[PDB]
Amino acid sequence: DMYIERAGDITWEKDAEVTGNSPRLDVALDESGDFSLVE
Amino acid sequence: GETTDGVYRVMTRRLLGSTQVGVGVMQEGVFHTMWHVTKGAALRSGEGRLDPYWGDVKQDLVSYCGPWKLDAAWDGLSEVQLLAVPPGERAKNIQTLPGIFKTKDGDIGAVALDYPAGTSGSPILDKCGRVIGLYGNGVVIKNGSYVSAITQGKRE
Ligand SMILES: O=C(Nc1ccc2c(c1)CNC2)c1ccc2ncsc2c1
Repeated sequence: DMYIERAGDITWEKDAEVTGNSPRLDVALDESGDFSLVE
Repeated sequence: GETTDGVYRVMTRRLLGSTQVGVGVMQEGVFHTMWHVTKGAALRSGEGRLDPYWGDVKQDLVSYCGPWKLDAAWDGLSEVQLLAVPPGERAKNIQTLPGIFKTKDGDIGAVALDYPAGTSGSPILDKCGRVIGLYGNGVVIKNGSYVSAITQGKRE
């Protein structure tokens, strides 16, 4: 049996840690909800 | 039990100790998470029981106690914030500019951040704090890293 626990408020916070690239990828989604990189 | 709006951890006691399996969002009496996190199983909030209401294996989404309530969307231009709730670690807003997942059905947003699989279900937020999708379903790139899509449901 799974259970839930509160982790916090959903708010946008200023001066947050800004990181990460923005890549454009050609993908395919199957009937099982699994994505795959297509080339 | 606790039906307060906010981000929540999904945990299981089936294995050794208490293992986090994912994250979710309580919004308007409805708990929203990714399908692969729970697999449609009933969750529990203290003494209370959350039963699945809607679920789709292709959308990879599942709602509890009612229909899907998150309807906001990425604008294609603005930087977003992933409210990352990692296993054993404190919640954290991480600002990033998303990329694009080009598909035969249309383009989707994509956050490229390196987090454990147990972080699946964390809300991706806009500058207004609204939930524009969930983190946890995407692809594995040449570097072994994960690039998750911005998965939003449909409000009826
Ligand atoms: O395995 C993952 N996700 C997943 C698993 C099983 C299924 C689906 C997605 C779609 N329906 C079947 C995963 C792996 C790494 C990771 N790192 C951050 S979030 C994250 C998710």
